[PDB]
Amino acid sequence: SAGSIPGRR
Amino acid sequence: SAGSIPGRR
Amino acid sequence: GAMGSMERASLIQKAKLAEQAERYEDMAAFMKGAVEKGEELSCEERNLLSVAYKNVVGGQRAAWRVLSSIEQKSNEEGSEEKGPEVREYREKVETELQGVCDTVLGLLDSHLIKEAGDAESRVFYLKMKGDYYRYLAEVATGDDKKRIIDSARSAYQEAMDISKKEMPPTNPIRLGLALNFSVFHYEIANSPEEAISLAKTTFDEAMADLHTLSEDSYKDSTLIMQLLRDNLTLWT
Amino acid sequence: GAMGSMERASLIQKAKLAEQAERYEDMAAFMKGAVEKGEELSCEERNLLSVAYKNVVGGQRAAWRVLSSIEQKSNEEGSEEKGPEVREYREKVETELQGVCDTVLGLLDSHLIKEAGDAESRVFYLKMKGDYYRYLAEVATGDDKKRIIDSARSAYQEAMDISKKEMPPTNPIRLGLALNFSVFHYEIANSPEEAISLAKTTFDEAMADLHTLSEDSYKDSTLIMQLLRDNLTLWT
Ligand SMILES: COC[C@H]1CC[C@@H]2/C1=C\[C@@]1(C)CCC(C(C)C)=C1[C@@H](O[C@H]1O[C@H](CO)[C@@H](O)[C@H](O)[C@H]1O)[C@H](O)[C@@H]2C
Ligand SMILES: COC[C@H]1CC[C@@H]2/C1=C\[C@@]1(C)CCC(C(C)C)=C1[C@@H](O[C@H]1O[C@H](CO)[C@@H](O)[C@H](O)[C@H]1O)[C@H](O)[C@@H]2C
Ligand SMILES: [Cl-]
Ligand SMILES: [Cl-]
Repeated sequence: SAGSIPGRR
Repeated sequence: SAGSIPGRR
Repeated sequence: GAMGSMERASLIQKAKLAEQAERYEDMAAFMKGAVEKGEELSCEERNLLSVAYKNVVGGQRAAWRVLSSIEQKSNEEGSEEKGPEVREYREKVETELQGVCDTVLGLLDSHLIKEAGDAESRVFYLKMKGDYYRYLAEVATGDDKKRIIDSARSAYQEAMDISKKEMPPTNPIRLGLALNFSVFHYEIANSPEEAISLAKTTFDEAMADLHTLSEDSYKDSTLIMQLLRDNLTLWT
Repeated sequence: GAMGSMERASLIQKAKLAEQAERYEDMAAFMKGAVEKGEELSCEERNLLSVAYKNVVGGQRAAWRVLSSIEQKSNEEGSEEKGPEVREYREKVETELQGVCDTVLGLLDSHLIKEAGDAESRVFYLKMKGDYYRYLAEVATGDDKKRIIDSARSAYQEAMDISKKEMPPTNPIRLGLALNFSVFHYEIANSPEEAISLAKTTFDEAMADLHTLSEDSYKDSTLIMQLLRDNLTLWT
């Protein structure tokens, strides 16, 4: 739901 | 290059 | 095999879950287990088998093409020597791809094709045999490349002969076989004119049979017809 | 391990090829081999380690969420009994995901964290430790869920303390740590107000430090700042 880093490519 | 069937999803 | 203890119906159920989850290696392993139960596959089950392995080999083929392009560039004039690693890793991916193709061909030979009597099953499996020999041919470079190509051609040709006798020109299996055999001609067999002729004739004969179809069948057939048209536009 | 016979430099080279080929399981295996050589990792190498495992676990997490949603629906009133298969397959994917998280945590504990003295390495690894305990927490339901959550919180907190003392507010590692710790608060720890406060303070303190940066550093920091803003917009 929320954005995290790294993300999926 | 050319299209075949099935393809990748 | 590792799926030997799982019920056939449970393997099919899990193959469907794996598809929803985009877990194509699992999907393929479940479908391999289902085939190895020894019973014929239904139309839906054949489709699951095809989708699962196409997604697996598709990732391998895409990776192989990336690595082969890097390897080709490394062998150009002025390119700095970087050691054996690109070749090694291309070979690793290649060997894995070949193993998947061999697995599919093995399921077809033991014993899906020999038990397939209806045109819809037999053409489907012979097309698959052509496709996976075609993927082997894409990476072949040794004394057996010609035999691999001829194995792909032979499977496609038997499928073509049956499909023309037993299926209408709009049948989606017949259309997809023709599409892929045409790609074989263009990309593998160095026969672009045959590829173009096959795609054109297939498209035109399907066009002329659309009037016989329901709305849903029409949508199914015209989808594949558009792929034929796309290739013709690319090739001419 | 299976990479024990391959040179460190060759493992790094192949990890880069695997990334280009979108072969993330291979990439992760090469990077695990590189870590197991026992030397510290450079900044670029840490980034490769992070990207490889994030892509692997990301596929597993997405699959787990699909399967868990199907399983939850199956347990609703009026849903037909379909047997143990959905639970079994969710458990299979879960166990695989846990194995990847345990592998990452094992590399961090043996011995990346203990040898990491510079803030850029130590914060990076402690953030990773928080992240992979967070992924374990997402699937946990037993007597150890609270301890898993506290392990994620403890790793993130140590990373936060170091980052605030040793890094500028625009440092991308500091920003990404804050972003992910805020997601932990919102999604894992049932602390949306803490999540929002952390994201806001982080964003504002970074804004105030952008004037010190080059154009390239500015682009790097503002990218992550936008992710903070996106979460704030979602959460408020
Ligand atoms: C051995 O070579 C198999 C291919 C020959 C043509 C094509 C082949 C493969 C697949 C299974 C995947 C792509 C498509 C459709 C979307 C073109 C199908 C199938 O389509 C069936 O299965 C797919 C997937 O479940 C569904 O989306 C369709 O609704 C269904 O009709 C279609 O009827 C024939 C079997
Ligand atoms: C342990 O948590 C690691 C994350 C903390 C924040 C972020 C983290 C992970 C990665 C490696 C992947 C996403 C990004 C960028 C694109 C946001 C980076 C990295 O960015 C570096 O590496 C990526 C990938 O090679 C490059 O695209 C960037 O140009 C490079 O600066 C950036 O400096 C910090 C390290
Ligand atoms: Cl290799
Ligand atoms: Cl299972």
